[PDB]
Amino acid sequence: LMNAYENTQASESRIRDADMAEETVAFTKNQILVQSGTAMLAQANVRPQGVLSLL
Amino acid sequence: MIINHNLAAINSHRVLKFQNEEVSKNMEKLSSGMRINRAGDDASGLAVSEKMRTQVN
Amino acid sequence: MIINHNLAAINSHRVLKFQNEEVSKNMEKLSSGMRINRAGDDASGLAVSEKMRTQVN
Repeated sequence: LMNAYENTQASESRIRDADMAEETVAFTKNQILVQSGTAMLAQANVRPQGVLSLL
Repeated sequence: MIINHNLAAINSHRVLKFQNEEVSKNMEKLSSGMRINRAGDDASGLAVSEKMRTQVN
Repeated sequence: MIINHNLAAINSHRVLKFQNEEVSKNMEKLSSGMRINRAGDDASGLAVSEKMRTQVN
């Protein structure tokens, strides 16, 4: 019974648990993505103001 | 030039927030550490995990 | 000189509008962060992209 329990617990965990390494890799990729996106948006914010030159 | 709207900025916002909910669920999922936290991720996996939890108890 | 039509103004406005068009076209693919988001840019590349994405999933 104890061997059965350890095997089934391992299988359930690896089914239910997630791998932290891929989690943090994806988190870093997404964090850099959103930072680039918001800097992008801030840069794009001023683009329409260029036409104010010939007011 | 057309100044009443900035559609490009709106689309950038759209992709930004669309990534925002994904990064939010990612953050909660590694905070819990579980790849399944609420239904919709994998209901079959959730049911199997519950069955195995009952089994181990 | 003829004042009823400013040809130079027309040319400047035309080149200006095209320039802003590709500025928006480049800025949107910055926004997605991806080389192609809208069709027409590379249909073959797009199709290979979905093929590879399905394969990796």
